[PDB]
Amino acid sequence: MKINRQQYAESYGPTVGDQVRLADTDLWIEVEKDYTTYGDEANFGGGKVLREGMGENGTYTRTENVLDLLLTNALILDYTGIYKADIGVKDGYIVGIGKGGNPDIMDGVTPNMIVGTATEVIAAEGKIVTAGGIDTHVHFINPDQVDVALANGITTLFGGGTGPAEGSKATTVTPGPWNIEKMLKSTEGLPINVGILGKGHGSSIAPIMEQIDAGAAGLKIHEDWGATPASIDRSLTVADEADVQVAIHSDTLNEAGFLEDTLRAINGRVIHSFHVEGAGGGHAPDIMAMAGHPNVLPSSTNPTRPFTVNTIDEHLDMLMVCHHLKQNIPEDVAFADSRIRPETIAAEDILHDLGIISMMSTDALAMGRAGEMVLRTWQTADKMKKQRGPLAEEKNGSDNFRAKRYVSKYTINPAIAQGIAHEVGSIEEGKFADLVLWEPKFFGVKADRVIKGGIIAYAQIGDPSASIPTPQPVMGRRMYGTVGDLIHDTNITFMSKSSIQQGVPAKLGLKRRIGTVKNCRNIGKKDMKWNDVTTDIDINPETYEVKVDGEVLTCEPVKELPMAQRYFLF
Amino acid sequence: MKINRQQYAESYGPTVGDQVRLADTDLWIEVEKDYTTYGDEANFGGGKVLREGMGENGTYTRTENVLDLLLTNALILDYTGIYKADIGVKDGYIVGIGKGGNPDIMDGVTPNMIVGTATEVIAAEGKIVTAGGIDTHVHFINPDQVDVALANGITTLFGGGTGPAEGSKATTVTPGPWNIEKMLKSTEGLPINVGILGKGHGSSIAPIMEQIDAGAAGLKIHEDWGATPASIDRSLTVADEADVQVAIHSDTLNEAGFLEDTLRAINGRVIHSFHVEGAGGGHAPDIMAMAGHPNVLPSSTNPTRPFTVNTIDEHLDMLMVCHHLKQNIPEDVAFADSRIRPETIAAEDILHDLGIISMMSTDALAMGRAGEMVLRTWQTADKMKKQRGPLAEEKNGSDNFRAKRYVSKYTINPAIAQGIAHEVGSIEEGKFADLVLWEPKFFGVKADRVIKGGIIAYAQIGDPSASIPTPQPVMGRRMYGTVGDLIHDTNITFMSKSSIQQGVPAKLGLKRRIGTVKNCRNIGKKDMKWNDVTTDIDINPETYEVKVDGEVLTCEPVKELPMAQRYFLF
Amino acid sequence: MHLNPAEKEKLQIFLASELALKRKARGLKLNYPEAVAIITSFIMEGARDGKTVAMLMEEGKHVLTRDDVMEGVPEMIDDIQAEATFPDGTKLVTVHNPIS
Amino acid sequence: MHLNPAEKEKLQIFLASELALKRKARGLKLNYPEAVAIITSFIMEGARDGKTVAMLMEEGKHVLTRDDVMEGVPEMIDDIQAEATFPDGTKLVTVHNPIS
Amino acid sequence: MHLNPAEKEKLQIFLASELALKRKARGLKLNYPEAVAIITSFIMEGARDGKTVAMLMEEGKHVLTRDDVMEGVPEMIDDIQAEATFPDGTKLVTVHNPIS
Amino acid sequence: NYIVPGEYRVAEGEIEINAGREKTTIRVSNTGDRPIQVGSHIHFVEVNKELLFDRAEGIGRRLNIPSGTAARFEPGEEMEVELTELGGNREVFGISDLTNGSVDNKELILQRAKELGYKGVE
Ligand SMILES: *c1cc(O)ccc1O
Ligand SMILES: *c1cc(O)ccc1O
Ligand SMILES: *c1cc(O)ccc1O
Ligand SMILES: *c1cc(O)ccc1O
Ligand code: NI
Ligand code: NI
Ligand code: NI
Ligand code: NI
Ligand SMILES: [O-]
Ligand SMILES: [O-]
Repeated sequence: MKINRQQYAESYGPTVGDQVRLADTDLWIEVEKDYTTYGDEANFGGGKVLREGMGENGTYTRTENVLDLLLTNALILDYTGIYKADIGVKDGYIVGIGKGGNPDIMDGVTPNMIVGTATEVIAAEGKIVTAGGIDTHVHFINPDQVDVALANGITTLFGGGTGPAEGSKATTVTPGPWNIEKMLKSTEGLPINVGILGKGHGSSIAPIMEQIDAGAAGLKIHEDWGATPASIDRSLTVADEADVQVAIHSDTLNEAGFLEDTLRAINGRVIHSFHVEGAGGGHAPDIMAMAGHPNVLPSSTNPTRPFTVNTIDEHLDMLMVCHHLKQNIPEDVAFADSRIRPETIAAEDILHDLGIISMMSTDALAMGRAGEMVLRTWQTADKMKKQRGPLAEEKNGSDNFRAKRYVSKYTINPAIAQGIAHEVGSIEEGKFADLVLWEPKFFGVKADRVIKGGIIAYAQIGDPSASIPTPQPVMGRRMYGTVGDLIHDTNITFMSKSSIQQGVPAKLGLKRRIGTVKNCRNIGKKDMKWNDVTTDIDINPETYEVKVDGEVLTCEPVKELPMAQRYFLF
Repeated sequence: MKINRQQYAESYGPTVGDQVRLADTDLWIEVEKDYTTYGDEANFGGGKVLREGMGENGTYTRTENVLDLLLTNALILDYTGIYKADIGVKDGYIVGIGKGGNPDIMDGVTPNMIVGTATEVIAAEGKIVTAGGIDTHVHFINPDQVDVALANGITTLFGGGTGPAEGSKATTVTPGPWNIEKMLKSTEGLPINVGILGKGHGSSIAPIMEQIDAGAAGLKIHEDWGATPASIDRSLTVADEADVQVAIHSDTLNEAGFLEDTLRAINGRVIHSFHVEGAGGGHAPDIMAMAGHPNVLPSSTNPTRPFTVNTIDEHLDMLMVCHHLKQNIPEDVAFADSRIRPETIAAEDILHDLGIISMMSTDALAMGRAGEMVLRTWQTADKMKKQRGPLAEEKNGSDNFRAKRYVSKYTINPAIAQGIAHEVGSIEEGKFADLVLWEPKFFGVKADRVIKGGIIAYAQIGDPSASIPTPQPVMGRRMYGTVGDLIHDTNITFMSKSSIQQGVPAKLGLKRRIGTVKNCRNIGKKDMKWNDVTTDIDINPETYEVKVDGEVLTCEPVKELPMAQRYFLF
Repeated sequence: MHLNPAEKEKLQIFLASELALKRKARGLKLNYPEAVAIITSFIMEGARDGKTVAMLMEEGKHVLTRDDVMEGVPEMIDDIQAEATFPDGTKLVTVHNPIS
Repeated sequence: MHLNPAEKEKLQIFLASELALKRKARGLKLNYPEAVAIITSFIMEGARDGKTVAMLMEEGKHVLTRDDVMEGVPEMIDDIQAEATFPDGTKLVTVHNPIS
Repeated sequence: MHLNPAEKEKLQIFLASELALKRKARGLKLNYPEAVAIITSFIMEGARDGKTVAMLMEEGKHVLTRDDVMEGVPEMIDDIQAEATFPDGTKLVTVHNPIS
Repeated sequence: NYIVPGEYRVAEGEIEINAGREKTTIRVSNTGDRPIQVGSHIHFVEVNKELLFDRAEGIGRRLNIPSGTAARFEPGEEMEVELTELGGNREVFGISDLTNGSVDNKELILQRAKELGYKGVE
């Protein structure tokens, strides 16, 4: 008995060699391999496979190789591959990727992926499943930002702030022990994973370090607090002792130094360079040269992504109004013109495509959009395919190589940079079950279901008064994972080793899962998955021309993007 | 001094012999008796009776026969009667039904219904007061479903699910110890009473029983997990040991047996037969014959209630789309035609009227409407009065007998079936103060105020910025009983005896009232209040003709219902 | 008014439909949420008018055509489902492939 | 805009009134929440126009008549209350037996 | 429809703009939240029409004039900012001193 | 170049289900007066008693149909079906309680089937 491939893909999702379009982009992903045994596919419903004595085992207790949840027939898109598998979850973690069911009667069952009495089922046939996005540049300004992030498949927010205070509106900073404690308590109510950055500023070690001991997960150096050689040096000394990451927004004004002075202060130590193109901040005009160095983990923020015909007009005006700059004060116009540069924004598109910028991030509510990190990653990959062609590394007419390079930028690479990739950032056995299901037609635009710690936290679902869940209006809604005490078990608060050893969670009464930040100080650019290129980036100080290997990097802006007016009501 | 009856009823609500129309139905309820002493009626306000030294006692401390809350002048509609009384609440329980006030000066005061310093007052004059509805067929799919239920006077949700996972979207199942623990924690945030069902599937006792020990309140057997003779047998063996109820959605497909095989597996043990008409699921076409048996506690789900001109068109299409059935695949059409039957839906109306189907329920978000159990019960009673006439048992031109038969279907009978009628399901002394106040013009449509554990949880109330609470917009809103820690004291989590003995509430940190499920295994049809009829139901396998006592049960669908377009904005 | 939760939510559909109809009137090809809003509001207003479920299953396929919507939108919408209060109470309408 | 909670809620009344007025325009007898919405929105728009509380108490009794609404709706509505910002600040309007 | 949080919130702006336009049509001088709503909705509808950020920065200064609004309202509004989906994705529009 | 968002471009070829397992064709009759629909993964000997077939030929087998599909028998309908072999450990527990162990115990399965009135024990 044989099934035609079109019918197979309609019933079970695609299999080896089949391609799927990502939303309304030109990008095609191809199934590289499939863990199934053809004819023993798992599925759930009336007269279906996962029934007692059949594809569901009726013998084994939960401890005996039985799952709490099986995602059936997933098309996984991950740095580790683009492939078809069942995903098994237990105790809120991914325990198995392979083939679920009942070894009594089925061939090829992964031994710890038994469907038993204890097992819930999510049908992922015809869905794309990714890791939850890891946003490492979050300003905590407006709690309504969390649903915005979940709706676009983000599951971890790293950053800082105390709400709409001017320090927080400018900088990813929760300053000092008391503000950190207060925001760790606030976090108990936020249905997303969180890590808090302290203020990476001081000339003495103790005022910086006391933030790490209070429960900060890292530090932020920001020019608005003085991105001086001293603040850079003390923060990296703390970070190297504490095993947390330091993010930097450098001295745009070149007041105490040029880029080479900031790199001398860093002195070869690991650092995460935020908005490395520099519209979001940094040494004018050459900060983006940071992305060539082996000790730099470089991220973009999202409003420059990708380069469009409205980008410059929108950025120049945004910078002028937010800095209270006057169009008739020549120093203000010179500053704006030195910071918002079509030459570096165009080159940023290409540096993403080449694997020289390793990460994306939002800059949520400071200079970036909480719900558009995933969206703009794929719009960039699509624009680069249109302008540069398939990458040389592609086969079979698929965009698999580009898709792995780009999915890494918002999943595994931020997680590695932050010291949290032991818990989150990829679909791998042993990691926390933060999973996003996408209908391909909405891939990277609107998540179908967001799973946090093995329970649905957020879903696009309809009328709660209806006979069935699909009638209008279908909108993003918080699910049972966010309700009551379950919010504690489905989400992680990431904290320094020292705060954990000192008992901060018990002192503050934190009930959330506590994640340890570690292994952030002996990584570098080489550790960024699919995005590990070091090179000499030259930025011409007169023309702002970017060169890599003596080649000028120039690119045109586009008038239209996919994942835009087909989807959004506003 | 004498008061004209019209004026009496306008000031104090109706008294003995007075009739009240239920919403815009043809149904009239008559006051059977009144606990008051005429001239000593309790009332509250400026120059009114409940004032210190007058109808309020100024002497007694709270412990000394004083109430926490008096509902004055209630018209109670309950399986126990339709009558006028004051209702006294203390420590969140109904402690007195009778006459409240001050024995210093008033005749006929019920001795533990003293209005004192400690007493709050709710005016129920001109309101109908019922028990909170008990919905025993809830799919936990979308947390927005809870307000939908409260708005139509439901106060207890029994069922299962983990949110919008396919197992939960099909079945009232929270599978296994870990999913049960997670949903018990979620429940801490839901402002309604809850009991969780585990998966009633397995061929070994231990994987089923470990769900009961983890904190499940019962089990669900569902064909989508294999409603096999083995799963039926093991679930009822567990249930008989654990003293919890088992609900069944039988094998529609007749794959492992016909109805007689399911009844042989049950072997005379108690079971709750869900959606017993069978559009919602079960042996095609004759499942509804279950409702004649003495060991069966039979419920309907709500979309078949009552039989209307749009019912079949709506159901055939709903079944085809939700099962991904194709109109051009003859096996799919044959299946749909075998399941959605005007012959059994019409007979279901009459079996309700005759007391052969004992309960209503929703099937919320799987195949039923979270906020229409109460609504559709009364629409059914109204349609039966129009088509069959007053029941022979009626007196005085009232519909009291029908009103007691029908109110029992969504209050006391589900509570008895589930083993929770010691706590909830009726307005009786010693039961939890879950009370719903209705304006008669909105009776069964939109609740006025929903009291949970003696505190208002939900109300139709107006502009929070206004000088008074009645200005527009008047809409359903969560009240102080749902806020902060009071949500713990106003709501009950129902759990198995074994989970309670094993300390599950303390293990999980549950702060809600803990209710014990008990006395579910030595009941039967005879224990269903006003709905205790056993009989031989014959369903013709060729014509789907239903007979009871050799009489064909047929009925016409109606084109219009009361409690519909007069009330709803959509 | 005594609005329940569904009545409050469903006001949003009518509002989105009014927005979409204004965009169509000034000559725009409609997008996915606009198209869904228009067809959904049409169904709920049809129920309020007292049409049958079967009339609305037929009519819902003729509210918008391919030349009213952007490329790909017809193929994005496999069906549209809505519940509304008919003269005989709440019913579910499903419109299959509403835009050919 | 700086919307406060009441301003956000009261947008809903205007929207329900617009919905109800469209239903009335296509010949439907209005139901209970439609009738309340129309009269409520009339009161709030009257305050915005700078009418007095006494003018609106009078006018509110003439916005809808018995033949605009379904059987029983006049007797369901004993009054309609609304607060709005008059030229002299927020005031409460109560319309008694608005539909005779 | 798959509405995200921003799409739900921004429906409110369109609704407030419709309310304000009806008040203007019956001859009222507009107040601060009315004026902001009208200009904001104009910007978002302009983006939907496919205008550029630079066109909307210019046009937004000509939507309402001093004689459309109450005394002081021009001086209360230093700018109006809105984000909407242009053909090239979300962009921020800032209109400086929209009412002279 | 018309874009259907999320569309598939499936590869060429066909998928062979249950490849390399023995296939068996048998005649099966619904002797009852209500329809019976049988899923792809039920141990075939354990189906509804009123289906008449050579019960021995259902032992260790299930329908050779796509995973999650079902064969339908209207009242009185007789038709041929194709069976494939069970895999994995070739053990069945529960369902109708005819096996509760290895499918190799043919003698014991058929003795239980005959005692309980499963039609076609020969
Ligand atoms: C206002 C506030 C900010 O934080 C930034 C920019 C403006 O205009
Ligand atoms: C952008 C980048 C390239 O490499 C080539 C062309 C454009 O426009
Ligand atoms: C969608 C989802 C369900 O759970 C049921 C039916 C449809 O169409
Ligand atoms: C329904 C039920 C009866 O008993 C009689 C008539 C109808 O239509
Ligand atoms: Ni910055
Ligand atoms: Ni920032
Ligand atoms: Ni069911
Ligand atoms: Ni159900
Ligand atoms: O930033
Ligand atoms: O069901």
